[PDB]
Amino acid sequence: GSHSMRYFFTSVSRPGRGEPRFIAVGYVDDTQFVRFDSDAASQRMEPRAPWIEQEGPEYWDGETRKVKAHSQTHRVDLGTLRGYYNQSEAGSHTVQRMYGCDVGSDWRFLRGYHQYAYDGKDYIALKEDLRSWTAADMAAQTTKHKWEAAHVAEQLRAYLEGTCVEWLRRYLENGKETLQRTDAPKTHMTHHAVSDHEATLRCWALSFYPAEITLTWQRDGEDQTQDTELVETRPAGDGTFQKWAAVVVPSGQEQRYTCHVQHEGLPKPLTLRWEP
Amino acid sequence: EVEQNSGPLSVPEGAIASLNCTYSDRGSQSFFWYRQYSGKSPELIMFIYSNGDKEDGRFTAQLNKASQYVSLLIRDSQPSDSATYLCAVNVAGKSTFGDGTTLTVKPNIQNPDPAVYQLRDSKSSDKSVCLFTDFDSQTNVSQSKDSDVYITDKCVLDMRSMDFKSNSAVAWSNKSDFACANAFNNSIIPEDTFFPSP
Amino acid sequence: SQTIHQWPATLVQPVGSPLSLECTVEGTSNPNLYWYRQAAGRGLQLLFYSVGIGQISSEVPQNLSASRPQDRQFILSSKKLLLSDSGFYLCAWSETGLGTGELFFGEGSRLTVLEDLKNVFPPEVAVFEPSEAEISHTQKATLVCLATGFYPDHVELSWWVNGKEVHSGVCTDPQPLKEQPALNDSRYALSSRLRVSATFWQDPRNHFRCQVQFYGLSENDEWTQDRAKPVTQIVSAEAWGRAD
Amino acid sequence: NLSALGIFST
Amino acid sequence: MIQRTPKIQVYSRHPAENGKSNFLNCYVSGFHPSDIEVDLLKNGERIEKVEHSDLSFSKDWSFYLLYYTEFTPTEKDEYACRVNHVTLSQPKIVKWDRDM
Repeated sequence: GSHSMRYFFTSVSRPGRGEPRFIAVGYVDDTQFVRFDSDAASQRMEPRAPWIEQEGPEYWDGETRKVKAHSQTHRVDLGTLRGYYNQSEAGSHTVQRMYGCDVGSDWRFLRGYHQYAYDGKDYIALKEDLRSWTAADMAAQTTKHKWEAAHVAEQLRAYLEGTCVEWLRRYLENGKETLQRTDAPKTHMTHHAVSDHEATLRCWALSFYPAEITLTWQRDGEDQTQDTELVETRPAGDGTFQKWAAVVVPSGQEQRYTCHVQHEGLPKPLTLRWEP
Repeated sequence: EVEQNSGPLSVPEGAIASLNCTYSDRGSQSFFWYRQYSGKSPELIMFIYSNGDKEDGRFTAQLNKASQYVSLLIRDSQPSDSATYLCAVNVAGKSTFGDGTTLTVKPNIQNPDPAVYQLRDSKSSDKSVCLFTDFDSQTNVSQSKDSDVYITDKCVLDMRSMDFKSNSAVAWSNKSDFACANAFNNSIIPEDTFFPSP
Repeated sequence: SQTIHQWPATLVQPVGSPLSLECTVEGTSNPNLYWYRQAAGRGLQLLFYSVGIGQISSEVPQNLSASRPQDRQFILSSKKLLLSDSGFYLCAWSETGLGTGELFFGEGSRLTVLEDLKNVFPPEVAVFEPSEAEISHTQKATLVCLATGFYPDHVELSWWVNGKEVHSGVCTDPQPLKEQPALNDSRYALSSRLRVSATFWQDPRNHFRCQVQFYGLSENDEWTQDRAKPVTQIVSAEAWGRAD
Repeated sequence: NLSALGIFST
Repeated sequence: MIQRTPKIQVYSRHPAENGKSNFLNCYVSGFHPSDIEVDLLKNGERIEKVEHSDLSFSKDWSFYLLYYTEFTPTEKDEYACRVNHVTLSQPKIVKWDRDM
């Protein structure tokens, strides 16, 4: 399996209510492992998974120190940007940063990414080159010359090919119990009369990690069912994920359609068809 | 933690000075050499963050993150490179410093002329001091062992105009029996004029 | 530098005095700011780290405090100095964020804390005229200066020719020596040499002066001793050209 | 491990 | 500026069984800005102790958030999540439904 470490950062200005709300979260794959919240009484970076709790004081001190310096950058930028866009001091705006590193089955570096957003739109994105910047509008171009001048891309590259993939691997080891598990879908199926002419079959996949998965139907033909009601995969909130796909079928051909679940946790792709 | 050797690390004028700095924290993400002349504040000479070499004039750093050191080589060392060299490592937004590496670049006296002279005080003829000058950078000077006698370590002039650099050392003492003849005794002395005019 | 100033530069103060050091910074906005100390060796210990105005972080517990009233004004203070607080206090700033991590330093504040100010003495200062031998053998002339009997161990020696500061042909000792290498509270000594061509020392309308800036007590310090008060002061000796 | 590099004003 | 209407999904952690403790999840995704009023209801009647995931977001920068409380279900009790956001003309109330 490919793996990924991702840091997500959210700063919301709220003038007259004091300093901007700042929420940092760390993920490895689909497992959140740290968080910061400027509004919690801690003012520390804090664990959100068992395997990171085993790191010592210098790690928490450091992640706390770094995370606060990210939140301070964002404080300045809510100001600078409000300026660049000629917006008033009243009214609340959002800055979002995301960055991390992919690795493949070899745990070797694969890609790196670092993007910024103002008010839910792309502001500045590092390209896959880990060197070139894409800039949305005349304003992002100003940030672009600033960052090119100071070789921000070089610095991030260092982190992104260096520290990022190293500590990703260090987490994948320490947390082998959590992170390199593969919980297979527990799967049932449901029936529902819609008409005298039409039924509904639902393919349930519940209690699977990681969250990547494929639910697809067919019958009498390898070519799937073109059109299918499938829901966005959703966190069960215990650590696993859930998802169904469902299709509408003739009263006649109930037990003729079949559902095809694919998942790293499945030695071979599962296959199911209706039975009372 | 960041470790660098205390000098004094002595290197001849024109040679390469090799300074080293180890560190233990796998959290480390950037690396710095500062130069601090005595009495003064450190000024940055090098920052590096990718494994490799980085060269600025006569300075080259080598970062190795696997072997966990960062080097500084000063090729073509001047005596004005004499300074304390501070290594610093960014762990988690905190620059931690080693206790520094002292570097003396011993100058190269092309036309040495060892001599011990007697200078008199302009205000009183009586009060008297011995200057031992014009020796070359292989000669060393030792602290006195006559309790009442005060000797300085060697000290590099530089008359940029005349094109001439002079090593000098000074002894003096508040007793009659003190002469220049045997003051820089207790040190290993070449073949110096002890002018018999005084 | 010009991006970062810092005062006062040098301080002699008895155990239990209060301390105020100020650091201005100009030409950047929203810097990180740092209080470093250098003592008992070279090598900087981080005392205070400040990610923004009013936000301070203490990195080791201590009888010192700091505050950042403005974006570009940082203060370090004590209500009561201990001996241990002796040191070279350095202010530094760093670009908003986690950039490269480059620290730009102020010119530092040197703090010596003493148990007993009765020990403090300014330097006695003599210049010694070149030897007639040196002049005939070398066609050259080495003036020597001798700052003796001073405590604590910090002065700055300078050479002045015809009332302008020469840097060329100077060597000063880069550390003073102990007059009584035995004691703790011994007084100290320091030499400098100025060398000139024999026919510049011989020009009788040439003025040679040795200046020694000493750092001692301030005007509002207690003093019980019979002798005048060893304050911050400049001590000089001098000599004129001699064509004989 | 958070980046200690390349986190810079806009 | 983009603002984005939240999507909502109401479901249990483990497949519903009456008189058996469980967790009721209301999962809001695809919204901007982050300010969002989310409440869990019992019979129409607000639950008091409701916790939420830490705030995170997708590639499109749209926020997601999972509100949950510990609950035991039963065939008479009609559970619902009510969500309000500046993008909504007025609160969307979505009803929980086993097999959905």
